Amino acid sequence: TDPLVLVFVESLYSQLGQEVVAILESSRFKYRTEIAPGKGDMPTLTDKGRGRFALIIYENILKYVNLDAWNRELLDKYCVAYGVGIIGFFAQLKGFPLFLHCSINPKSPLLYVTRPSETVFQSNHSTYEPVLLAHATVVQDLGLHDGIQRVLFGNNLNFWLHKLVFVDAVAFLTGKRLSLPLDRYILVDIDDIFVGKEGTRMKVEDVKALFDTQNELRAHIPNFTFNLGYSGKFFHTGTNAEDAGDDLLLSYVKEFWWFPHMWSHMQPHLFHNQSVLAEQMALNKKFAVEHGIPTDMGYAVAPHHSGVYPVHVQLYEAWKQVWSIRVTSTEEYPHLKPARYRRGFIHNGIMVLPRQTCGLFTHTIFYNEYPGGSSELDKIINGGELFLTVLLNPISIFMTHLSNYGNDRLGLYTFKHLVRFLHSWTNLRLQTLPPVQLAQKYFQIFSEEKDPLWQDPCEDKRHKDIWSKEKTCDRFPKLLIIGPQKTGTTALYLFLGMHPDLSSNYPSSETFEEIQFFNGHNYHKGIDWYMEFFPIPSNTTSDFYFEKSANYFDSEVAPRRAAALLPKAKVLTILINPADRAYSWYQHQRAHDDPVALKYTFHEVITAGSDASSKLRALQNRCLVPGWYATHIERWLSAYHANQILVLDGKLLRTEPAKVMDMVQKFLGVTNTIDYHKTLAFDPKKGFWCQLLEGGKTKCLGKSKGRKYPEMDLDSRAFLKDYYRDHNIELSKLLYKMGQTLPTWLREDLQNTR
Ligand SMILES: Nc1ncnc2c1ncn2[C@@H]1O[C@H](COP(=O)(O)O)[C@@H](OP(=O)(O)O)[C@H]1O
Ligand SMILES: [Ca+2]
Ligand SMILES: [Ca+2]
Repeated sequence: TDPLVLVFVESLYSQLGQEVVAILESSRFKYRTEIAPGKGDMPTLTDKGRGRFALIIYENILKYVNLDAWNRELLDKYCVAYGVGIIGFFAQLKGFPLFLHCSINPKSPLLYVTRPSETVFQSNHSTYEPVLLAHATVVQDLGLHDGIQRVLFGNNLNFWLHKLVFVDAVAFLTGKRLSLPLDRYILVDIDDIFVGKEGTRMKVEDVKALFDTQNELRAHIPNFTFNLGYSGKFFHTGTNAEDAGDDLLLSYVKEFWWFPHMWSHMQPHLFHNQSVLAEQMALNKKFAVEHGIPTDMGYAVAPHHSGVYPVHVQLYEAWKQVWSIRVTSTEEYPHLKPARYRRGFIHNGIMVLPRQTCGLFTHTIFYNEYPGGSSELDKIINGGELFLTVLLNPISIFMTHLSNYGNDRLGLYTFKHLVRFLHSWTNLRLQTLPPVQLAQKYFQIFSEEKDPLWQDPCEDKRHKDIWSKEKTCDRFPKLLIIGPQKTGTTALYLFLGMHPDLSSNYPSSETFEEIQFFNGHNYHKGIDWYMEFFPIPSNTTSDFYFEKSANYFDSEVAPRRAAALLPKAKVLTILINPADRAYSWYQHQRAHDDPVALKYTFHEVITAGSDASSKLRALQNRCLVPGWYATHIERWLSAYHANQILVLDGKLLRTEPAKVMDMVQKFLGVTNTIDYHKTLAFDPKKGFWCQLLEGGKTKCLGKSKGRKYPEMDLDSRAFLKDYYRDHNIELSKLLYKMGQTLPTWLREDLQNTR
C-alpha cells in the first residue's frame, strides 16, 4: 500500500487532530486529512489494485464504531485485504468485547523506542495485549476477533509518554515502514563566545564546569563535543576574573570545537560590499590562528542568521573565501514558526541545516532569569520541546549562548537532564557528529530537501529585516506565460508589451525573452539573479511585469516553485489543437536543424517504437507529452487557484486577436485599455495579425514565428486523432470544471468524435 496516513478528524481545527498532524509532519509521515464520516461518505481506499493508505488514524473512535454499515464493511474489507491497522482515540464498546472506564507493559510488542525501565480498556479476552497500564489505558489488539490489529488510546497526545507510545504504534501498525532508526544525532552550538562588556562572561569556574560537563557527557553520548561561537573583538574586555576566564578557554583549545561567528558580531546583511566583509572575517581568522583555535571545521553561524535565508551572496562568498565554510545553520528556512516545519537546503556550495533552540536564550543568565519560571525549563527537558525534537527528528542542532554558561550555567544543566531523560526512557542511540558529518547525514536521510524552495523576502517581516537594504521589494512579475511551445506565445508576448501599463523583462543572452528560472538549474542561481531581469519598480513607472517561458507548462517542479516565489502571480497558458501543436513543434525542430527531426518523418516520429534511438524518444516525448493539456494544467491547478489561470484559444488568437487581447486585459485588470482593433492590423503578406504603426506601416514577428510548411498527412493526423482522444475528453472535463470556455478546436474535436 501507499505510505499515506489516512487521518479522520471531526473538524479542521480540533486540538487532537492537529497534534497528530504535527507529529506526522515532524516525522515526515505523509498524511491525508479527511472529515470523519458520521454515517456519511467513505473516500476511495484502493487504486489500481493496491491500497492508498498504510495506516488509518481515528481521533474519535466512536465515528468508527457508529459508522454506517456499508462504509464500515468497505473499510473492514480494505483493512483485512491489505493489512492496515487502526489507531483510535477516545460501558461496553459496540461490536467489540471490550469495556471502557501509569506503568508500562515490559513485554508489549509495541515497544520499539519506549524503554520499560520506569479512560482504560479492560475485559476478559485474548485478542488484545495492553501497552500502558494504570487497568490498560493504551491497548494493542491482536486481530484475533476482527482480523487486523488496532491500537486504542484512552487519552489525547498531551503527555510525553503518550506521544512516545503513539510513534511506536505508528511504527508497529505499518510494519516499521513509517519509522526511524534508533540512531539520534545531536550537536550543541554555543554562540557569542567573547561577546559582552561587563559580566556574564567566562570565569575560571565557568570554563572548568564546561570542560567537566563535556567529559561526563562523553560517557553518555560517545564523542560529544561542544561547538564554540567565538568573536575576536570582545577579547580581554570583561572583569579581571573574566580576563583569565577567557584565557582559560584557550587552555582547553584541544578539548572543544570552534566556529568563526563574526569578528565584531555584526549582521552580514549590513555588509553591501563583499571585500570589507571578507576583511572582517580575516581579522577573526587572524585571532583564531594566533590563539591556536582550529580553522578547519568548515562550519559557521551568522550572528542573527543574517544572509543565509534570504541569501546574501556576499556572506556565502566570503565564508567560502576566508574560511571555506561547507556547513551553516539557520532557523529562517522556510519560516521561523513553527519550528517543526524547518527544513534544510544546499545552496552555493554550502549545506544549510535547520538550527533549533533548546529554550535557552541570550537573556537567560540565572535559573530564575529564565522567562516563564524555572519549571518551564524543567518542563521542556522532561518531555517538552527538547525531548520531542530529539524523538521526532533524527538530527538536531541546539542553540545556546554565552549567558547560558554563566552564574548558574543553565546550558550545562539543561543538556545534562535531557541526556539522562533520553537514555532512561528511550532505546535511542544518541550520537554526536562533526557538523560536516552531521550535514551529510541530514541530506542522506532527507534527500528531498537538497533543493531549496525560494520565497519572497518582503512577504515576511523577519526575512525582510535580514535582507539587504540595497535590494528593492516588488521586483517580481505578476503574470507568467507558461506556454506550451508553438501555441502563439511570442505573438501574445509581443502584443502585451505594447500596452503602456505592462512592462516586459530584459531579454536573456541566449534564451532571449525566456528566463527558464523555475524549471531548471537557474532556480539554484538564486532569486537575486531572477530579479536582474525585472527593472527597479521606482515610483512613476509601470509596476506590472510579465515574462514568458514556454517550458514552464509541462514541467513538474515549475508550478510549486512558481507558487512559492510568486503566490499572487497570474498564469497564462494558451492552447491550439495538439495534433497541430505537435506538428508545428516538429517542424520548428526541423527549422532549427535538429538532426533527429530531419532524419525521421513526422509519421515515423509518432510511430516510434521502444526499440529506437533515445534522441527519437526525446523528440517524440517533446512532441506528444506537452500535447497532454489536461495533465499539465492539473499540475498548475495544484499550485495556483483557478481564477489566476486563464486558458486562451490560440486559433482564436490566430484569427481574431483583438477580442483575445480584450479577454487578456480583463483578466489582468489593466487601466489603460488599449483599443487593439485600431492597433492591430491583419497582414496579408504575413498571414497573421501585426502592429498598425503610424503611417500605415506594419511590424510583424520574425520568420521563426508563423512558419510555412507542407500540411500534415492523413495517417499522422489519424494517429494524433486517436492518441489525444482520451486526453481531449479529460481536457474538456477539466476546462468545464474550471469554468473556462472550451476552445473552438476542442468543441470541434468532440463533434468529430460524436
Ligand atoms: N501574429 C502571429 N504571428 C506569428 N505567429 C503567430 C501569430 N498568431 C499566432 N501565431 C502562431 O504562433 C505559432 C508559434 O507559437 P510560438 O510563438 O510560441 O512559437 C505559429 O505556428 P507556426 O510557427 O508553426 O506557423 C503561428 O501559427
Ligand atoms: Ca550570535
Ligand atoms: Ca544571538
